[PDB]
Amino acid sequence: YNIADSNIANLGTELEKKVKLEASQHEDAWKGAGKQVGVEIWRIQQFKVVPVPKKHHGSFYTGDSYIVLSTYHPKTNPDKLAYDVHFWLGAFTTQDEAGTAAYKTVELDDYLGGLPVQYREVQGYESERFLSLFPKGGLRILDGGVETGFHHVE
Amino acid sequence: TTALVCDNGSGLVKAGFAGDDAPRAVFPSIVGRPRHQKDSYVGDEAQSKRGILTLKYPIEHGIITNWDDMEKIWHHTFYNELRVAPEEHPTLLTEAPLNPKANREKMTQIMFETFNVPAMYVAIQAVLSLYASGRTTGIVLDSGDGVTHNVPIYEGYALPHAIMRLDLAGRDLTDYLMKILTERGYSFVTTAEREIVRDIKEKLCYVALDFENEMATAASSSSLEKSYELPDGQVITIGNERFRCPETLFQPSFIGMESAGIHETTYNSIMKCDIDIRKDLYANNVMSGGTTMYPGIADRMQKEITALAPSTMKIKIIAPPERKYSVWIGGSILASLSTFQQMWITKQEYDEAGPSIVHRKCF
Ligand SMILES: Nc1ncnc2c1ncn2[C@@H]1O[C@H](COP(=O)(O)OP(=O)(O)O)[C@@H](O)[C@H]1O
Ligand SMILES: [Ca+2]
Ligand SMILES: [Ca+2]
Ligand SMILES: [Mg+2]
Repeated sequence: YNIADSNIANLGTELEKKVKLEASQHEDAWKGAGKQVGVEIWRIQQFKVVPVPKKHHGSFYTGDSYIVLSTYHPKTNPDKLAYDVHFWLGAFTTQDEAGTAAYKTVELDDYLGGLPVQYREVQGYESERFLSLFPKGGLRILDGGVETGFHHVE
Repeated sequence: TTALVCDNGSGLVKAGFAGDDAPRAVFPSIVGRPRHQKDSYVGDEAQSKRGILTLKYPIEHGIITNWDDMEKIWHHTFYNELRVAPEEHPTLLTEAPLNPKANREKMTQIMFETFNVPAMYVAIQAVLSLYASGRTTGIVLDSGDGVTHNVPIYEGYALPHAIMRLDLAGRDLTDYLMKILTERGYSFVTTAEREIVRDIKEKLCYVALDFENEMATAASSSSLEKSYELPDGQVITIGNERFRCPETLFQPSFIGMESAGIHETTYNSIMKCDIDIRKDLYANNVMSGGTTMYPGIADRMQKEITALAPSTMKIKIIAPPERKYSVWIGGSILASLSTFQQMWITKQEYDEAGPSIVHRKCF
């Protein structure tokens, strides 16, 4: 059409990035994230981003959705940090959980200045990078999961 | 505080509450007035009384063209359907991409100045559908009653240079079915008859995998024919109209448009994106909206995109069963997130900035 006359005239702009960066400041889960090399994991629980304790990292409920931030030193500089952000979608996760995990992955990306590379990891379709995150035998799928945040309209 | 999510389709209002898994109110986006020239009726009641009314849609091709009647639609949604006080509810609205800027400016003005909402946001429909599918990267084909749009999205950001739009969707297909049914000697002309034909289309139409083969099948025997009982009790029969009607999506020249069909436009949108992301778009074509509900459409899209794309390209069409509601559902999810709501326009911000603020907050 004529993009400039339209409701998408400001897509792709610095302004769009600025507004979304500000929104990402209002999620407590990101405070302190990505500050050292390692893996940080959160689970979506009724729309909220909830930390997974380190002792459970690598075990994932098949009924749930998760965000996994892998912080590492890039080849270009052994003293600075780069990021892969994976969102893991269990085979039985509900639509609210997967949609929140996707949205909040983008938000964590925003919070980290756009630097993370995003990976969608459906159970049974996990990328080679995702498989490499956990020590031998470390990736374990657990039965069940937390209840959906949706109210079911009858 | 519960947000309201209202997806104002060209054809149907889908409205309800953030955090619900489906819209609680779904009804025709129509105002009816006496066909012989309270004094008006809205929604389901207009439909129920269409024997005596002329029906008008305030939204045409995704754009509000009758603001007074659109206000009646919104008033009906809040007060008669959902039975809420709009001044108590932050409200999420939706729009097709590539609409003129003034459309959302006036949406914003009416929501704050007439309905006194405490906060609001206007989202692009295809973006909501992608999140409803659990993705941050993919290309959405959204087709309702007014607009067919293609939006490629990478890592959560829509790529504006590659967005496509066709003002050809369900209402044009209904009108075409009305036209071609005259070949059988049927006469569907009035606004009430348009609604009958819309129902015929929804119940009996399908997309042929190979259009020319299907035309030959239809002439060889009656195997593809179906019957349909009109509201007056007359039973009609339709044959190749079942698949000629939606063929128009692939061949817009059926209605005299020179446009590329929906397969070619999807391909063209992908081809406007950086080469290194195209494989991810081809593997993540997500369909949303009622006009994507024809039986056979996903298989036809798969076939046509395969013929256009490089011979080794992995192509996948994702066609969620609830895709008549995917936009609404994505809105329900995002409006349940406090950080998404942090971006919404507040009443105070509107009072100080006016309608222009919508372009600085809603992306
Ligand atoms: N099963 C179906 N087959 C074909 N078209 C359909 C079907 N169901 C709904 N539609 C069409 O989809 C449109 C309504 O879908 P919807 O996504 O709510 O549109 P909008 O958002 O524009 O109101 C109408 O044109 C309707 O006739
Ligand atoms: Ca769950
Ligand atoms: Ca990024
Ligand atoms: Mg729609």
